[PDB]
Amino acid sequence: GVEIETISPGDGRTFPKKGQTCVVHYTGMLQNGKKFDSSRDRNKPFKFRIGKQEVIKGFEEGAAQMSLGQRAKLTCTPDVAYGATGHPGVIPPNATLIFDVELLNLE
Amino acid sequence: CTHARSLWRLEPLRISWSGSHLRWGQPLRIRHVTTGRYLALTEDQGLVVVDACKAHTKATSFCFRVSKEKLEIKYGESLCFVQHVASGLWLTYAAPDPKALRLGVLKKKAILHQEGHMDDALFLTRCQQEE
Amino acid sequence: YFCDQELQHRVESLAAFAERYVDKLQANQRSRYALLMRAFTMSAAETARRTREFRSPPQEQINMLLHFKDEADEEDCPLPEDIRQDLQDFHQDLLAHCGIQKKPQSLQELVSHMVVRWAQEDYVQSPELVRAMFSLLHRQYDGLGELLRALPRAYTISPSSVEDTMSLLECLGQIRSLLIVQMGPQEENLMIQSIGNIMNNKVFYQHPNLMRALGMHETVMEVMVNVLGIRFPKMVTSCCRFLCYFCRISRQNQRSMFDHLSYLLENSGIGLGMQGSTPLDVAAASVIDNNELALALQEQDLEKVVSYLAGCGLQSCPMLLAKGYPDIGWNPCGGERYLDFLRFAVFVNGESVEENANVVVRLLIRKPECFGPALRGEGGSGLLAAIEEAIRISEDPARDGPNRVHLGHAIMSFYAALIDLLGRCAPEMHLIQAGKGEALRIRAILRSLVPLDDLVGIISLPLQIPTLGKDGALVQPKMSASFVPDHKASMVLFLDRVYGIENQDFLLHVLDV
Amino acid sequence: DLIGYFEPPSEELQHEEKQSKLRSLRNRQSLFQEEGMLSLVLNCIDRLNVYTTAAHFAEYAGEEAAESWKEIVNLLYELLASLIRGNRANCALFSTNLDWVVSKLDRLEASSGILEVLYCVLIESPEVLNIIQENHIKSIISLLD
Amino acid sequence: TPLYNLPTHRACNMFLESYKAAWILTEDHSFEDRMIDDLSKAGEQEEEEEEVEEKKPDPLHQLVLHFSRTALTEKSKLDEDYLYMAYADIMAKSCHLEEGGEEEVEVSFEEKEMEKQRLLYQQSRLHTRGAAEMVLQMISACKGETGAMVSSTLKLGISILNGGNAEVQQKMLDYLKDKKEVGFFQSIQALMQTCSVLDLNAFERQNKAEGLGMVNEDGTVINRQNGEKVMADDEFTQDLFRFLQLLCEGHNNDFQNYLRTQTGNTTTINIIICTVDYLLRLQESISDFYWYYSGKDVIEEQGKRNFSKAMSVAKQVFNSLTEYIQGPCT
Amino acid sequence: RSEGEKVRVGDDLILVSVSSERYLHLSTASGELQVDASFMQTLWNMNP
Amino acid sequence: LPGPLRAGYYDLLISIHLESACRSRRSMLSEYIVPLTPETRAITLFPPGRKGGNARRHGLPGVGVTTSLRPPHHFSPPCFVAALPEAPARLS
Repeated sequence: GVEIETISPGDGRTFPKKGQTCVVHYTGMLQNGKKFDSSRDRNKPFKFRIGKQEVIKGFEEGAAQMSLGQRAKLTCTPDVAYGATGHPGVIPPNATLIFDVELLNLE
Repeated sequence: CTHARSLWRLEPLRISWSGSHLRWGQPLRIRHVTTGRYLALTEDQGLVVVDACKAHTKATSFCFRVSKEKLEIKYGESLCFVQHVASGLWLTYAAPDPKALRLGVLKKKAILHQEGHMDDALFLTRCQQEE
Repeated sequence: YFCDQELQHRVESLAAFAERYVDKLQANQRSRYALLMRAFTMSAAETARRTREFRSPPQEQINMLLHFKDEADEEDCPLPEDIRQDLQDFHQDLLAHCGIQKKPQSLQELVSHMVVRWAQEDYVQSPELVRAMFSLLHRQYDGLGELLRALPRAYTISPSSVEDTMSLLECLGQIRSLLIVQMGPQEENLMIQSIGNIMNNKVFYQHPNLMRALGMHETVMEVMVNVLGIRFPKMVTSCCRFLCYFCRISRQNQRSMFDHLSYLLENSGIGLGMQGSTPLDVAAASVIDNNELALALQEQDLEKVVSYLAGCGLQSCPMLLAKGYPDIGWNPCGGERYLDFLRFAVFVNGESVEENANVVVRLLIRKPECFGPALRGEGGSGLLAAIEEAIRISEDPARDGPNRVHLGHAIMSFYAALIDLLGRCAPEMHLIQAGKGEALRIRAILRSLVPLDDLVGIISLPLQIPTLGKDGALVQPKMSASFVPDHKASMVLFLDRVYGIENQDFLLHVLDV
Repeated sequence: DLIGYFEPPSEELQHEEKQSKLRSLRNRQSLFQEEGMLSLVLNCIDRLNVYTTAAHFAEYAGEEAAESWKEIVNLLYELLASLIRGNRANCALFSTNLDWVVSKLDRLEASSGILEVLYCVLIESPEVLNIIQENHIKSIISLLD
Repeated sequence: TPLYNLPTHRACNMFLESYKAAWILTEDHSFEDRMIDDLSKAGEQEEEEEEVEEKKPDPLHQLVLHFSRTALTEKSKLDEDYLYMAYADIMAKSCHLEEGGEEEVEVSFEEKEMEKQRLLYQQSRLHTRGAAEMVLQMISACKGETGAMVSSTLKLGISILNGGNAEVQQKMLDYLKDKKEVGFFQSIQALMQTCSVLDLNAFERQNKAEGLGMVNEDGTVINRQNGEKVMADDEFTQDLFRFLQLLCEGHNNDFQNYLRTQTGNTTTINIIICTVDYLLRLQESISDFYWYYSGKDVIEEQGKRNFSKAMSVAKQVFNSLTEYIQGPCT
Repeated sequence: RSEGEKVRVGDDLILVSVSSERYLHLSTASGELQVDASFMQTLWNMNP
Repeated sequence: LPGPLRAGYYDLLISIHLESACRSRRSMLSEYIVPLTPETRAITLFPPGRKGGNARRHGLPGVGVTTSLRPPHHFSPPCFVAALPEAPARLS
């Protein structure tokens, strides 16, 4: 599954549901603290929708579990991650992903 | 024709003064430059290249004749026939082989025949000092 | 980059003025035609004008209208003075823009002075830089020549067909993007998809001139050369289908594709010809139904295809015994394609080309092994014996079977194709009545090749009529295994072409059996 | 003497003379290759590759003969590199010998020589590139590792 | 049939082709002499510095040196190069101004002398920078294969050698004897062996095709024709013998002996015997044409054109043969 | 030898019938050596 | 930054962000196909002087209006969190 740990508190009542649009500024990294993802470098929040499985299941569960305006850390075990067939040249075929996400501008 | 397998060294049978120009009917030896063997005629597989130990004047001696008649050389376009010394044998093609034809080979084995053919005449072409 | 931009601006301005001028030209031609039709009092002069200026191909008409460049020849152009003056003004403007007639006020002068100054200042040691400056300088001095060379690639289209055109362009780009990448499965699949998308576009067949200008046939031929120089048969089949369709689009496409005939025929083989569309089919499409292309055929290609026919007639085809079929000693199905190509080349528009027929028959008689075990001096099997042997081979499965390919039907098909080829190589009747020595010699050779007795006997052979047999289930002769009437049709065409009908008694005898 | 015989022309010479010397070197390399000299060098290398170290070779040929073992191996590899350098045919002859040069990459003696030989083969023959497999790439990465 | 009923885009394309064929192509602009003059000027390199002995190559000198370097580059075969064609044509036109002249009126002797000096100076503008060696290198690199670049090289060589210039002949002879290569004469022999003659079968096929006259997507006229299939590349085969005859111009026994035998080389080619063989083949073709046309009462226009082409080629070959023996070369 | 070259004595030749376009072949199939015009070729010597 | 590193980073950016589209557009630039549009017929070979009385003066290159058809570039934003799935080739 996905383990969630808060970093900065959020609104606390406006939780996202299916069919909405959520923008997130996140920073992905390997288990050994090897950064590979960061939306701040591109200076553009990442937009996605819950219910079309565009993103991995662990990311959807972590985003839906936490509320608006909350900064939290998500740990994604490999079976909800890419698993054995990981990204060639980016992700090893067996690793858990650590994300530092912050929800904002829920729609 | 460009490889080093077709290089032959001529050594006159005279003890010295080998640098003088060749003469018709003069006995001599032909050596393979790359392998070091000497052309010779033997009773067991005809004409072959043998080692220097087995190279004798009786078998390794050949002469250049103007024509097939029994009884100096321009370097190019001389048509000098080759006759083994102390024999009436001449170098010629082993008659066309159907098996060779089957393999369309160019290895026209060389045989020493008492009459040979009319194409037994051949030219000599010197290679560069680099080769 | 800036020079290329200047050239593009020049060509775009030329196209815009072309549209503007052609509108006025069409209006003026309509007005003159209306005057000619309404006022025809000078009937002789009206007829002469209508024959010369009108009732002519549009290209000839527009060439006649634009023949006023010199005042001496301007009398033959009925264009008004204002229109001619407008065209002269545009031509002068184009010449001034091209540079045809100190601070380098213009880009061309700046580039030329820069190149000359760089050359004078130091002895340049970089070959690439030297080539760059000299090429640029040559473009500066020869701008008009650059425009002349760039004109053939220029094209104009209607605003209603842009969308699909863009799509076509995109597909073409993908194909080009696949040239620099080594061939592989994914690249093969993308190439197939792009070729199919090119197929389905309407612009491909609406504007064959545009496709010829873009040179897509050269690109696909390059790709086929790369893949052939076997692995990836599907791509070769797709390329052959594309070339055949491109040839079928228009006659100029056939002429353009006829140039690569030597390579297409040289690369045509049994292994390449086994599966799908083949380069031999491309050659046949490039040579079919075109009389001048047939006349332009060289004898070396006929010699090569005759050599292929002899080669496949000498030895058996490897895949036949690879599957497990019993060895026969020659390749009938392989030679069928060569016979079809030969008869396509010889016979055009329902008539026989005497030059090609004479060359083909000369090569055939020069190599008797092309005729197979039958019609062979050493063999002497005979037509009836060969066909009966093939029939009895197909009757039993011990030798017919190893099915996809049946040799028993292959024998009859190959012999029928050979007989048809010899039949359509016969000279015309008018040449026969003319008493031409070559025609009589060819007819005598054809009569010497096969006799009449074999023809009548083989025509007399019956068929396998489909009987009812079991109730409710039709016992039909399964095709591609038995004797079909196609052989009879081709060889009665032979009989009519060569022997004809001698008299009433012969006609009645032939009709009887 | 053979290594000095196959030396490439200097880059500071004029274009025409450099091309002539390159042609002379190419035909000399072809003449030496066609007579089996490359196979003879490969046979000598294979004979000398049985012993892992100089001491192991001394256990069979003595210390005096084993003193120059490493130098002889280095000279053989340098001669092979000189023979195959700049010749497309000689490099293409290594299509079946790709494993032969790959398997000796990790050997401590003449590692630079075998690496240079592999570099010369790869930069000239498209065939060896077409026959490159995953294990060869893994070995090349293990070289860095 | 009416033009006003055609679609706008098709009419625009037709007008574009007609304007390109009738106006742009016929327009003539002369820039070769001006470009060559601009490139030949050294600028102020000699003014800014004169201590250097060789100074620096002229821009034209650098250009010809670059072309010579490309020609001398070792390659499997010589490849197409549009820039070399364009620059070779520009140089040839620049040095051909006096030869080409760019109710008979008598020309004064002084006028002839000034014209000859002008031609000599124009040729000196080129052959003093390496053109004479460049054309030899390009011819040798062709490997005896017919193409456009070999035609351009032959045209440039003819333009340089016009009038029997002794300086350029000496330069080419010195280069050939110094290099002692066999590629030049082998390529010349191959190119002479690939020359074409009169073909009767092609003539019959062309006549029959013209008799057909069926249009191929071009309105009513087929719009498909060449010079003639009976004798192609006649200009090239005239240029080859013109170049050969210009090599031996002026009764220079040196070339007259070098062409027969190439001493100092490993192989010798007899160009004179090759010329005789080509003349024999041309004579056989002309005899066959005469035999075919003897029965006909009146020669048609196509036969007259073919006869004129063949006789012009034979005239050029005869002139070259006269040049080989004009001097008392035993 | 090639076309257009004068024929000499003791030179092998190939004879082709103009009317029938067949070589002057020597038939030996039946055990008796005969001459016939057939598609197989046979060399001949025209000795003065 | 050192020179070699500067050149390497510039070339890396060009290769990984602009090489493919530049090559495709360079290939497409050879041909000149033009539609018949009101913008097409508005193109003038010579731009008239704003003040007036001046002609035969070339405009600045690359500043006019072009109507030749060139396919637009296509790019795909990078993202390493989306679910990992014939399939079309990836975009730049």
